Amino acid sequence: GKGKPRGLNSARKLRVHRRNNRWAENNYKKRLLGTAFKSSPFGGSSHAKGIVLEKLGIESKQPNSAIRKCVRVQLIKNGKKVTAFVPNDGCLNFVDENDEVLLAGFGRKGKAKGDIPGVRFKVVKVSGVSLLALWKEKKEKPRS
Amino acid sequence: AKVHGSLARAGKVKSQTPKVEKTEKPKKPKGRAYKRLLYTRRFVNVTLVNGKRRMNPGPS
Amino acid sequence: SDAVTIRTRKVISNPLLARKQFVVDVLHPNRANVSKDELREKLAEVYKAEKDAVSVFGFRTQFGGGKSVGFGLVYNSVAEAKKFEPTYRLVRYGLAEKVEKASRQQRKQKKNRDKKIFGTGKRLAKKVARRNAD
Amino acid sequence: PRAPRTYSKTYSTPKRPYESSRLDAELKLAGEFGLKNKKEIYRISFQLSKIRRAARDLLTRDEKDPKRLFEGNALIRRLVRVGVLSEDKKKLDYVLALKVEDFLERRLQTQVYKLGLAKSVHHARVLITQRHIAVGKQIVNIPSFMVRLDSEKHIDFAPTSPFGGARPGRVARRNAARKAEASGE
RNA sequence: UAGGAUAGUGGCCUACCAUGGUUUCAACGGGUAACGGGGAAUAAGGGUUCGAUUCCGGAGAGGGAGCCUGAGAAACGGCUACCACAUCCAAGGAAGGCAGCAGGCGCGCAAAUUACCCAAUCCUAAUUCAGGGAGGUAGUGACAAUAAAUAACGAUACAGGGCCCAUUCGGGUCUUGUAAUUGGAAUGAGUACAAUGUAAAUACCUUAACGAGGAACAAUUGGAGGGCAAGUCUGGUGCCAGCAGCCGCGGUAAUUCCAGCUCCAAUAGCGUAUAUUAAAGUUGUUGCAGUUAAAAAGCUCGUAGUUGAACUUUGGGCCCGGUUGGCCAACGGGGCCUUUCCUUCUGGCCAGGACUUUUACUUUGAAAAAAUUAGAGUGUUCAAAGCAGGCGUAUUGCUCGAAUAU
Repeated sequence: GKGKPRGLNSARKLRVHRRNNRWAENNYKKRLLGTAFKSSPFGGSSHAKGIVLEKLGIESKQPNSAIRKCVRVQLIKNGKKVTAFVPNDGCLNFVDENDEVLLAGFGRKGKAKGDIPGVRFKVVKVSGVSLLALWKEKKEKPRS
Repeated sequence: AKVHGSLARAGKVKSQTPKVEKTEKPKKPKGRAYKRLLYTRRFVNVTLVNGKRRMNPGPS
Repeated sequence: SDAVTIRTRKVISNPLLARKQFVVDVLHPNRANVSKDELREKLAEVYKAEKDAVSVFGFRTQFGGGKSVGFGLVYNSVAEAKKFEPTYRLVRYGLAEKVEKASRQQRKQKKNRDKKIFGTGKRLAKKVARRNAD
Repeated sequence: PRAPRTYSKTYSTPKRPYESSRLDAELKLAGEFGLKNKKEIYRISFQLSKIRRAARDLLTRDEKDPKRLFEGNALIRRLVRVGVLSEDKKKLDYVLALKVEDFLERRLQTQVYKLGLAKSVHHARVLITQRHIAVGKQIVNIPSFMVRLDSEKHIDFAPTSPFGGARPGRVARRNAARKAEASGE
């Protein structure tokens, strides 16, 4: 039969066996250990709002020799310090210290995205005015 | 592990690109009519059959 | 306005609400959306039953126009139309005055202010009139 | 605390977004039948998929199953009535056939192109959506109206709305009123 | 066992007595970023994830507890007390409970009006009338879902492509289009008489009078190395700035950055983040793998667990009712006979007695809430929907429905 019971009264072995073997899945483990609510600097939420402390220049390791312009952000709902990338040609001229930004992930679900060491999140909205519209010059960053 | 790259050259190429203006062009239609504009452009009077078909050639 | 048409479909006699009730199919070719007054006139001179006992409602026109279907009632008297119709249609036809009051919440606030007063309150009114000596 | 109002999606975008064959075949449909979207083809593909799965569900039973007889005859008569399914082909293995062009042929747009009266599928589409042609006395301005058998002999212009009489029309009215101003009084 | 208590059974509680009760078939404890179900998403089959939320059931009114009234409450738009908040005060005292409707603060990625009204649906009362933030109407509303504007048709013009013909000029008609000249028609987007709509309106469906020529009434979002449809065009930058889900671009001719032109894909939508489903035969019952890629316990014994050899009325013969399809076979069904209980008496499948191996499996059926799914009918103008509707003598009326399946 090669490895599993087959008889009609053997559904308990099959249930408990698959229930034991499910723990080797990465997704099932991280969904049933609650990684999202305890670890993973958000609450497991999608976006999170936080306040810029300082501006960083992260050197890209190995290839893509460049200085990726990042910021260090303290989250409002946690107090967790978090490095977040500020994407586009410019845009570190639009973020300033003690503003509020809205961070989203990188679509890599953790796992700092490209050639950037450790930066898991990107900046979406600074001062509520939406970095894409700030970089395409269709919106104006406010006063304070 | 390196965290203090200098931020001075940020926004370099975006700020030193030479600014050009968009050219005023006649309006291309929208919706159904535009698909009709694509349709004759591809199937009815397909012009360049250089090998097979090129939707966007250069100055060939 | 072209001699248009009235049709009454699905007619039921209701002797226990004292009326005829029917669907009104109105062909009005080359004319938008005839009226309600003129439909009551043209049904009162078809049922021969005194327009203030004729009621119409419903009446949304067809897509494209030229036709509109609604509902109609014809009572055996105006005296029974004044006892079986709702008051809003009897306002529409001019058969009861639109009895205006104050607002909803103004009535509710006046009710709540009456809830705090026990009795007629004229004793309380004169007693707080007596308050102005201390 | 009401009753919910149900709805449904009527289309399904395909799984591979960029296949050159499917884009060529769908622009061919959109140019032969004068469509706006690819959603106007995905809707027809949704209709085909639902009809065709229902037909397979009947084909997997035995013949003279009462559900097979009832639902097969009903689905066949509904496909025959709109003229999608032909008259000789009437036995539920022909509705597993019956491609997308058979539904896309029976729209009001293409049928208005066919019965004279429009001289183009784009002129048919604009004619329909601009408060022209009627079926009964009902003006239809839906180019996906999907005419029946017993209604395709009634596609004609409106009794309102010129090309059916009843007035010149506002650009004709204004061009007359500016013809009646400069030359005369 | 007896009592008490209760509306009543009951360790529910008390007295006396006994030592039982659950558990590897997972008790007990822990966690739940857990109210349960009808259902939702995903579409080979099997599954996998979700269900605070329109219906059903439960629970709670800041946390606990106690109680009055009543048929019904351990009620909080009732009371009493304690704790945590919190309001007025003439400082003595008083009053509190928005997880009802609207609104505010806070919280956060995250969510609307301190509007109109009982006209509809229904409920309450002493009741045809009163009341109802239940509920309906409207404002906000790109949460999703339906339909589908942003143009159509000419003619002329050079240019083809076809061809009658070619000794050798070209065009002339069947026209496909590239046209920076041009032409009259057509419509709703809006606005607006009126009418309808409505409790009163707004909107829709109707419709006078206005309202299309590009300065409009002007479609966006993402992309063009591969994956993956679509440039090796031009200028800028020079491992910088930046792009890039992944692989990779950028170090002077960058098809990948920043722009212009062109093109592509979806389109009133499109992109991004996170979660989940398919993909995933990468959780495998269907259906994985285990010599060497991850993984056969060092070895045998061994309990629960799972699994477990063959054997007992088979065959033959007669008869009867059928249901498809061309007298006929076939397909199933039933009664007899072949050594062949039918539980057995009593007097008419009843109904008193006496008893009978027990399960698993399966067919049929009951009893099965709606909504949701599947699905029948039906021209909401189509459609999503809804459960309508269709016909005549349309000045006094006829009728089919509202299936079924899971």
